[PDB]
Amino acid sequence: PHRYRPGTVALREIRRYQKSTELLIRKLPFQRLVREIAQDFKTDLRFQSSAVMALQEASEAYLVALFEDTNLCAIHAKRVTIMPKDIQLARRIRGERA
Amino acid sequence: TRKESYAIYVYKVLKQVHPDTGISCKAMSIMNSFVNDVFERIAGEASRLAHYNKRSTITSREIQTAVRLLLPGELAKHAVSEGTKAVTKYTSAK
Amino acid sequence: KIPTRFSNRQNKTVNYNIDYSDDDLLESEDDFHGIDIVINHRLKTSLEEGKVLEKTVPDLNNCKENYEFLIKWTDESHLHNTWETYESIGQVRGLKRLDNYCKQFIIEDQQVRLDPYVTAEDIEIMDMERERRLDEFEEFHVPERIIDSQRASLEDGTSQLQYLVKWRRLNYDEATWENATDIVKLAPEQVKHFQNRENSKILPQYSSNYTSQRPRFEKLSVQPPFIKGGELRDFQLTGINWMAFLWSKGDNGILADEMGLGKTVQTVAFISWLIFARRQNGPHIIVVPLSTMPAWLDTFEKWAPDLNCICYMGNQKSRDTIREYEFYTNPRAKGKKTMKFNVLLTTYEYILKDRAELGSIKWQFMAVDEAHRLKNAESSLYESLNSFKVANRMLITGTPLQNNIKELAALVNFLMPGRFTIDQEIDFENQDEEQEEYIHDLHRRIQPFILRRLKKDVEKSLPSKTERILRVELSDVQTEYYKNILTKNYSALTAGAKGGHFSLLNIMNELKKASNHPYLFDNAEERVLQKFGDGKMTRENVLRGLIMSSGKMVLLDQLLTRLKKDGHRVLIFSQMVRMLDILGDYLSIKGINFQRLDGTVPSAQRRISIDHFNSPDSNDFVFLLSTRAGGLGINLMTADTVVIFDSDWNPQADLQAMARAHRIGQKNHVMVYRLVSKDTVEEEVLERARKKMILEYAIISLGVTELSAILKFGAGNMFDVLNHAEGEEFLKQFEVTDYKADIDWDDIIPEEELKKLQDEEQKRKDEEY
Amino acid sequence: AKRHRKVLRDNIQGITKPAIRRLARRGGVKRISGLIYEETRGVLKVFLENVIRDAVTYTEHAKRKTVTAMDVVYALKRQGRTLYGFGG
Repeated sequence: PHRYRPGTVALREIRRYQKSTELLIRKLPFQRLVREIAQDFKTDLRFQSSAVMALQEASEAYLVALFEDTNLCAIHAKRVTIMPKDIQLARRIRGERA
Repeated sequence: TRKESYAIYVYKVLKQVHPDTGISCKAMSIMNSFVNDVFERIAGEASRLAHYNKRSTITSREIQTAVRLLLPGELAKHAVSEGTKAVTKYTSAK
Repeated sequence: KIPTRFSNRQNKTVNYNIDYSDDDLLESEDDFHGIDIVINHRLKTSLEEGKVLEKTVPDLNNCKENYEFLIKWTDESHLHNTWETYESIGQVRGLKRLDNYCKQFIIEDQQVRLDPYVTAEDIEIMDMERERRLDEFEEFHVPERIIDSQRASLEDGTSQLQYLVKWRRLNYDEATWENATDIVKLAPEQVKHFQNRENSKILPQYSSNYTSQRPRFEKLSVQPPFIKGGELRDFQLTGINWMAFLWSKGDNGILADEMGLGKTVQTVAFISWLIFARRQNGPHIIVVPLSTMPAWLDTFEKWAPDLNCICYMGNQKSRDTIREYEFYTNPRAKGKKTMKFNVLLTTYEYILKDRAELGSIKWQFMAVDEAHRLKNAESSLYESLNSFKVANRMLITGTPLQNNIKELAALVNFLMPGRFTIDQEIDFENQDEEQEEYIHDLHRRIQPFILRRLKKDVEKSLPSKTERILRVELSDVQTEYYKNILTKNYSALTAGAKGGHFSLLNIMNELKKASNHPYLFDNAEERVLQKFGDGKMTRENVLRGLIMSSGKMVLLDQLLTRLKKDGHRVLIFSQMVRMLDILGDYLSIKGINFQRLDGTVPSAQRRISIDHFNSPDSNDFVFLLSTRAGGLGINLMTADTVVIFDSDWNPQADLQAMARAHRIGQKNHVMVYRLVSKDTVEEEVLERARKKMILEYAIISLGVTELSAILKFGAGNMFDVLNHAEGEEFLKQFEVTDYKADIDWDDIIPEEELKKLQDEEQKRKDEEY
Repeated sequence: AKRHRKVLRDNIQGITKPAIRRLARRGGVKRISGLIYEETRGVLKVFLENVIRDAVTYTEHAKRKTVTAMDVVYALKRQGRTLYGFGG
């Protein structure tokens, strides 16, 4: 049985997804999440498709930058695995948390 | 409906710098957004500069100072050049 | 040419090539026989030791040496399936497939065999679907078509003849190279069909070159000899003569016969007449729905066995196999490739998926079944099929007009692009002579291009079908929900709901939901339970709350009790599957053997439920249906009564809904009851449905093969009662029959039903579970 | 009990674990702990409520019921997260 060591597939996915440009979250679950979040502010909200796409592109941009700073936090703590405390430290230093 | 944009001017600047290169519609939307954003930034900084100096007019000095404030480093230094001779050429004509 | 502008900024050069190679990452990277399908198991591995130790449960290690499994291996032909054992395998690929098979199949098998809480219905349905799985797997042994033959050299076996074999219910991706000896010893009819197809006398390259020089067609009163089939009827021969006369004039057409008349038989006989008599044996394309696909394949295999009819479904590899092994007589060449097949069957999905691989084929004939799907000119199927280079097209449908004249305009633009034009609609408020002249012009314009045969003009044994419109009042909950929606009351519509998320987008859909049942809205059952049944919900007041909540289904309860006293079976059609869930729960607490059908049910369970309903020993009484599911391929021969709970916007869906029980040869009078709510938003839905029926009786029914009277009937407004017994005939089934229930709280749930429910609740409380 | 609620509340679970893994792969993350996904769902939800609340405010000022893309661009620019490619 052919197997790969743990990590080279991860490097292959890092090289693959840093070359690509499409969105990594599916359209309908993100649209459902947007509509659920929006119905807590105003009832009976319609949505343009480009509004959902702009919200999506902003969301993947924010999460990719957050994961970059999370990886920097994990590397600074002499680790290769990211932890929730790395996300908390990144948001704390960035100023979003506190 | 006549919707104004910076499409033809960005296209002819592109034909100046790359005569055999095309461009997509999303890239033109991004270029239009860039030009509008930089115009808004420079005009707002020039408006603030005129307000702080108790001046009621925006001149090329205010735009030059706003370009020096906003554009980082050498990008300012050429652009301050690139504006100035254009103004000089305008002074040679009107 | 050269750039006229340059940058004076002395920034460093940047390589922008984001392309990468994983050849440096090959240090941990790389630098066909195994278990595929387990089919059947037997309780004796090698020999039967005895009948002892039949109790308890066996584990995985006990089942390792006690059972032998029927294995189809990887890249095999379903004929080398072997009865293997765990120690007889060793370690091959796909062993955990057999592990999952053996493990969980033996777990629920011994679980249902050792459970005392097992009814007879559950064991007979699981045994019947097990038998269906068994003979479905056994059907893969039978070959269906031989594609290609070759001479191959084995291990010192000199030269051997090897056949490409396709099996019965499988596709072209799994087509196998097999020995010739067992193929000719199993089914030599397919083999001799293959040699008949090899040196066939009919090819697309031998077709005629009729360029506006087609001969005149003489009428035939006898069945042609090249169409053997079974027996061809008189109206089928009339349709054959009509299509032949339309082809002789170089004109396209629509076969608008009713469903059940055998339009497939008519078009296979027309294809055989075009191939044999007129020598037009070129490439023909037939586009059919996927659900009706075997009903065309067996018709081709029976009525025209000498035709080279080929099939087009599957994944990319199956379609590649069909494209490169069977389309071309000489696929090894590089220039012009002649066609090897005669008729190609496909569906709409592979028309849109393979536009490029099918548009560059000089087709001679197109036959599109279920042409109402082509009713929209802007749908992608319309531009996909309109771009095909086909000389002659034909549309097979049951409903030519569905909603407006624009659908027929799209159909005649697909048929004749430019000769027919329609620029005006039909207004019932005009009532002028110019509109009647336009109607008569449309009557005389498409008269020879439409052939429609009714179910009453032929096969004079059909019982009549009567549709009764029943208008019933609303409950207090329905009335307060209707006034809350119509006079929007978000604070009042929230009330006791904890979430408070009421969506009033699509007002009319919420009005229809309120007219159907108040329990469709969220947090609505709790108010009724705490206001009338005091919140105890103890197995008896919930059914009474279901009864009093909706004003529609008290009449449905009376109808189901009345038809339970009689010997009839009832279908209930609905537009929403949540309302079907409401009726399913109502029958679950009520305790009636019911079956359900909607879009969420897969086709295997659809076949299971249809065979369970249509059995002569069926204990099912009521069958719930979603209206727009399944197409025309569903048979409800045992059904007698049809209840339309919710009307449809397109009434052709309602006609095909009530035509499920009103099929050809029905032995009982079909009775249709339509449940309509009084003074609600469904009244204009019925008005639009009656207007579409008026338009259908005007244009379509009077131009098959007093206009002012039906125009004034359509211009007007339509706005011993449940007995199962019964120009001017078209005016019937349009009156509104008002029903007065006046049922209060204590009239429902009588003494016998409440006593049975209390006894069942006491038995459930005593036995816990 | 075939009947249930029509509305769905677990749409934060629609942002699946492979989607968050793909986002971390684009961010350059090699190894991901099992508690990352809940934290990522939380921070995505907080970001989405902020942007959606500002966009709904921009919509309600214009006396509209639909949320256009231009309102989303306004809401993102007001938070210092300017987005190019949707007008403006």
